[PDB]
Amino acid sequence: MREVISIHVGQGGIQVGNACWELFCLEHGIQPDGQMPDAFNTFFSETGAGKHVPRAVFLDLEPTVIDEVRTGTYRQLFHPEQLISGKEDAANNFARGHYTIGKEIVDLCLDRIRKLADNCTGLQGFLVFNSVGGGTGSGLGSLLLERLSVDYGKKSKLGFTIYPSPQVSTAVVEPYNSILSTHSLLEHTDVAVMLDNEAIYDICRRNLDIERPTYTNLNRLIAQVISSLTASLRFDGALNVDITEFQTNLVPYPRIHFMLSSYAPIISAEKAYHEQLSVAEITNSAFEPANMMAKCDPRHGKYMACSMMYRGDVVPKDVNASIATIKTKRTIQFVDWCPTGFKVGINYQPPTVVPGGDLAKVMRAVCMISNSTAIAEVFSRLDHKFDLMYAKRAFVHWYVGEGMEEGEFSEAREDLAALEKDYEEVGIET
Amino acid sequence: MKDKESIEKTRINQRVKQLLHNPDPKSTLFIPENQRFDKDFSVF
Amino acid sequence: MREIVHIQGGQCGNQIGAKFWEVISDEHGIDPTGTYHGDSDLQLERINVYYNEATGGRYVPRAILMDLEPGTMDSVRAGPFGQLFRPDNFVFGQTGAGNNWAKGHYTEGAELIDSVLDVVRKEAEGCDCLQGFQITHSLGGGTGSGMGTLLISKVREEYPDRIMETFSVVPSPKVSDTVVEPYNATLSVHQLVENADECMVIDNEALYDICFRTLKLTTPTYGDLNHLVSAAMSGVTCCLRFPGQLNSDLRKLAVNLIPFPRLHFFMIGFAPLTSRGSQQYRALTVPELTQQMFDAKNMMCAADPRHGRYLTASALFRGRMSTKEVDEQMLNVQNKNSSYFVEWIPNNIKSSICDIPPKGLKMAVTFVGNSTAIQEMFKRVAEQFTAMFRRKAFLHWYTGEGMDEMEFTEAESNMNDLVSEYQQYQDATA
Amino acid sequence: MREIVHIQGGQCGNQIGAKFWEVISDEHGIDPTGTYHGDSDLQLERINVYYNEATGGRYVPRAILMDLEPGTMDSVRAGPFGQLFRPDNFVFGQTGAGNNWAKGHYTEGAELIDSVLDVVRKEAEGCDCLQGFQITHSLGGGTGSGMGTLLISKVREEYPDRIMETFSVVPSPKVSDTVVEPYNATLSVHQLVENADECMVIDNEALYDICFRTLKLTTPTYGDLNHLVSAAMSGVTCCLRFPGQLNSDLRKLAVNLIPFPRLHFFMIGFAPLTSRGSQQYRALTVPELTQQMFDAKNMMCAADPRHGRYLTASALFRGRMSTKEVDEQMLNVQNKNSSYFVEWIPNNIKSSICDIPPKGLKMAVTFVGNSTAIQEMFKRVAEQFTAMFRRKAFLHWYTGEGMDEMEFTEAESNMNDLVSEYQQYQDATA
Ligand SMILES: Nc1nc2c(ncn2[C@@H]2O[C@H](COP(=O)(O)OP(=O)(O)OP(=O)(O)O)[C@@H](O)[C@H]2O)c(=O)[nH]1
Ligand SMILES: Nc1nc2c(ncn2[C@@H]2O[C@H](COP(=O)(O)OP(=O)(O)O)[C@@H](O)[C@H]2O)c(=O)[nH]1
Ligand SMILES: Nc1nc2c(ncn2[C@@H]2O[C@H](COP(=O)(O)OP(=O)(O)O)[C@@H](O)[C@H]2O)c(=O)[nH]1
Ligand SMILES: [Mg+2]
Repeated sequence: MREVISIHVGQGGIQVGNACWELFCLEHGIQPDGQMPDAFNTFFSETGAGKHVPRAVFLDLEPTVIDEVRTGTYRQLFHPEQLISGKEDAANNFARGHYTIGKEIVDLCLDRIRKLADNCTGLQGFLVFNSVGGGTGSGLGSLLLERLSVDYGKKSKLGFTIYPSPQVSTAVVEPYNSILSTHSLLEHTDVAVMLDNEAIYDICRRNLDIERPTYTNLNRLIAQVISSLTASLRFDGALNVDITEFQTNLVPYPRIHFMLSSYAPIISAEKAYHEQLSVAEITNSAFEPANMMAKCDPRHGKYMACSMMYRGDVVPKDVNASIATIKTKRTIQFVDWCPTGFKVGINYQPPTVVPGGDLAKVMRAVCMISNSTAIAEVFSRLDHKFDLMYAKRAFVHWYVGEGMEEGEFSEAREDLAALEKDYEEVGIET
Repeated sequence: MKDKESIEKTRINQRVKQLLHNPDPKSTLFIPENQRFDKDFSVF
Repeated sequence: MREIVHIQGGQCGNQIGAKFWEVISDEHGIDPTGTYHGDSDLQLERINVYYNEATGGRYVPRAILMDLEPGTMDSVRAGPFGQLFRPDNFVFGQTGAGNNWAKGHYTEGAELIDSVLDVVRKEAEGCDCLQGFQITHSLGGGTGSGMGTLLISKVREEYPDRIMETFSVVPSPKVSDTVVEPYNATLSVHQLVENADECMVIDNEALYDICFRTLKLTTPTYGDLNHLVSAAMSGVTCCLRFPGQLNSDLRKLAVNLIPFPRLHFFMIGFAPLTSRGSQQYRALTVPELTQQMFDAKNMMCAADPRHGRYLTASALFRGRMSTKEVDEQMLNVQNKNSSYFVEWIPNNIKSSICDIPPKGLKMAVTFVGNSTAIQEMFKRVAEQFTAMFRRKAFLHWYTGEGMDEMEFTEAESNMNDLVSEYQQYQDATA
Repeated sequence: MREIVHIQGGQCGNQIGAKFWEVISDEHGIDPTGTYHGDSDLQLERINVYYNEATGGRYVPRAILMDLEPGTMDSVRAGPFGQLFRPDNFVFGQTGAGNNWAKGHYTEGAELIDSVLDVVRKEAEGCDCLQGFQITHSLGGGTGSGMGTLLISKVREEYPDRIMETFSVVPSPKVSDTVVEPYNATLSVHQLVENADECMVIDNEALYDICFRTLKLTTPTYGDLNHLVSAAMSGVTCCLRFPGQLNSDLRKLAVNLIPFPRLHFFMIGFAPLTSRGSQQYRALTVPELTQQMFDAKNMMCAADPRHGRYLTASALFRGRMSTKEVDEQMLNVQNKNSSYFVEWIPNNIKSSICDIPPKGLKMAVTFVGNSTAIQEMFKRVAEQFTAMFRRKAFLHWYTGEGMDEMEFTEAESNMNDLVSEYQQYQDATA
């Protein structure tokens, strides 16, 4: 009687949704056709006899990815008319997907959301995935969040956004729409998790020893993180954690809800079994700055609160004996007004392996969600990138001619300045 | 594993409609014609 | 007992009947040769409602077919199940009306109607206990809209206490096939309100919209529209031919759906309707039936039901199901939509349950709701009528056969008065 | 969906199209008889982009061919794949322009253009969702440079929101085949900047240089230059016809490569290009592709790209490859050449990946970069124009058909203003 609905918008969102939906189907024993040859209820729904239907909706204005989905092996799984598709792409223009073509599509998506919500009885909250540096992704994510915040109100929404890397970039105009989308979801999303690609590339290179990774390898790690986060809702555990038990433990103030994640262990089968993978060493590896899932240095800032999930055969006393060691270290310092900052969850189900993938099978794993003061650097560098081109009003004509006003750029800049001032104000000791 | 590059190699390797009266046998909707007449919700 | 006779006129009515009788015969297991080959005992208990008995054990419908030209009845005889109709009931003229209402109501229709009234009187005087008559005709044609409506008055004059049904197709301005449609539509609506006990409007535009959007079939034809209309027609009298938890004849619906004697124009809809490819995805449940039943696009008329407030509503469930669920769902569909239900009449939804579902389906619902949104059709019909009449266009054809403009003025005034007094109750408050 | 129509004018444009359509047909496996004989399923999924469907299962390009003389179209019909073109789309006059811009834009081109605009309107109104138009023509000829540019304005006036492409061959002073080239080049550049959404300059001199130095073939012909131009043309829209990791339609490139609405003159290049004898020596890797892609001699224009600074750049990779390598190589090509990239817009390189390589090649790259080095071409064109105009040489031919010297003065002034304001941003600093 506990449910959650995941929203996938944009090319990156759909490509990570595919990645998480192989993993969930594999973890619950459901074949790609949707047929089994009481834990499924969190992500799926029973049709009365036979197949299961995911509680997910796919959105995009550009039809190529959806058409690829509707012809692959998973054509029989998803309901045919929840893969909403458009005709014309926003083409990396934020104003397009927020004012011009997204408005005519958003009504169908909201109707689908209502039709899925009326089925659930114990709706925990929503999940949303969107790559920020694109037109349709950021614009439609903003519009959907704004509609949901007023249609439903206090229901919790979680956002797994992928911000651009510090120096590596695929587009040339992504700072503009990244800043605008951050403006939009700052006052509209309860949790936002950092996911830039460069850090995960470094993780793959160093640990998985892959020298030529593709997007699928990144999306599989993201899917594993999602599964670790939501395992506690569908498996028995000695110390459970619910989604609604987050803003009471990781969010000191309503404005501050951007945090960065990490995962451990990450190791290949060729050298995994030569070492014992004790809980102490994995919880040490999870706190290593080089294993952050976002390219930010935690040594440059304080910690505010750490929520970290275990799964497997871990014993609570071993967890406490390792939290003490971390509190001992002099290179990791917490904020003054937080004496204890750890929330611990323990689950029994070990992580599942996907055949043909990178990760091996292990009995212990740890996933941490940590809120730290050091996150302000990404905001500062994105702001610096934005200012350089906004000084000469470059690329603005592509946005003014799509219905957006001239002054809309300035207030996003002011909100980022306010956020950066707030992060500095919080981190000073009393 | 003794200095394997096979994993690197594998990546290289990859390089007037009548549907109302005729719902599919698979579907939930289809009630057999022969059984069309049990009229009791109670016993069932 | 309590049986009804079938009378149809015009080409459109004949084509509707040619599928209605096929549907009825398939429901009762009657072969196109008139021989029973059914499986269940209940298939024969109440066969006297629509079929007569003759020597040799075969069954013959008590239908009367009339038209001013012989082509349509000479064509329907060669179709499937065309041999069931008694050759004696075929009455036709040698001239036709040419879509001229005056010719089919004053000059030609007056002389011929004596022969068809003779067989109508023969059929009604003989039957065990009369329940009433049901009429299928089109308002877009001359001979139909003239002779049928004059026959309505002639029947009403002789059987004032029996009930009278009319399934009327009104010409929509979107799909127009005749230029003189407004004249004979407006003239017919004038006479139809004075004599018909019940009227059910059906539009070709709404049928095309339904076929294109819900069934999603590529090439609609008149056979599909006729099949939908036939299923809707059969759904109304199902509980009069089969046992059920709450039997409800036509007179009981007449009592509960008509508040005032001049407000008897309903719009209907049938559920469930699903595409061939999605018939396996869906699960048939009472919530699924009731959510599609009140859907605006599911109505058999282009009138938008959320542009007005329902005076009353009716539902005729089919199949074996629990009554508690039906009642609670009816209450829920009325609590969540209180703005679209008139407030000075509480509990304005009628429900009925029949234990015999349609052949091939486990559950089905027929919806008959009296709403104030029907005013829009008369508004546009009168708008076209007054746009064409102000120049006296095509008026000489009508005035050359004894008709005058005074009967046009009276018809327009009465139709406008009906439009006004139908919406008078929409703004009424307690 | 999101398809485009092809329009070509003049002899040079017709010869370019005669190879572009051959390349497209060979890519999609269409025989010269219009019958599909391909191998892969993906070859037919998005064939509606360029080809229409007719009875009998054959395919016909949606191309429109126009010229002021019938010889070139009477010759292209007898060539290979010449039967695909619909005979109705052939429109021609009986007089010709004689390389006189005035005749092809004021006197003769004005009367004929109604017929070609009729078929253009027929083609655009019909198609599912329009993406835009692409235009191939030469600036060195009269009828082409006149009628094509006037048609550009006529199309823009009727479809202001669609996108417009132009592949324009400008007359180089090295290989000159017409003495009156500067006049109709300068007159055409004036109109082309006001209406074309994108423009891509191509020079015969650069094509000869490439053929002589990189391919090292002894005797270049127009067939080789046409083949190179056709490969470059096909490379731009590849991801719009095939799936990929990051799809990017033409509008997305328009957003990311044009900073200001008047700076839309790009120069392109195709990689890899290797000689027949060295095609076995080389190994196709991403570094090998990217080192040849930014090579100065590889540009399709004689303009030297290390004489200026890139405002932005784009790359469209083809084939299956890792994205991490592409991003790191793009970063490396931008860190080692920081002097040639403008500093007030960071991360000014766009990348895209398509999983379907060209037939016969495993990897390919199309490069589209907006650079300030293009000023040199307009400088020399204007230099020749002002050297010839000061004596009023050959001016009477133009002035005898209603044109005056004032339109020459305005064109020269606007072209010089464009030259100045294009380099204005080269010296701009943050
Ligand atoms: N982690 C990850 N990021 C991706 C992936 N695909 C695209 N991105 C990121 O998404 C950004 C651009 O947005 P996209 O998702 O590609 O495109 P979009 O969101 O659909 O927006 P449009 O361009 O209008 O279609 C790029 O900067 C990429 O970094 C992916 O598969 N995995
Ligand atoms: N549903 C349905 N409607 C029809 C059919 N044939 C004609 N119509 C409708 O009937 C209208 C014309 O009526 P008409 O044939 O002139 O009636 P008549 O004058 O009595 O013969 C058209 O607008 C059609 O929409 C049919 O086979 N099925
Ligand atoms: N690439 C290519 N260029 C050509 C070809 N034929 C002519 N040209 C170029 O076109 C220019 C002459 O253009 P012209 O034929 O007068 O154009 P028109 O006036 O529209 O017919 C010359 O400078 C040539 O360089 C060809 O087959 N291929
Ligand atoms: Mg996209």
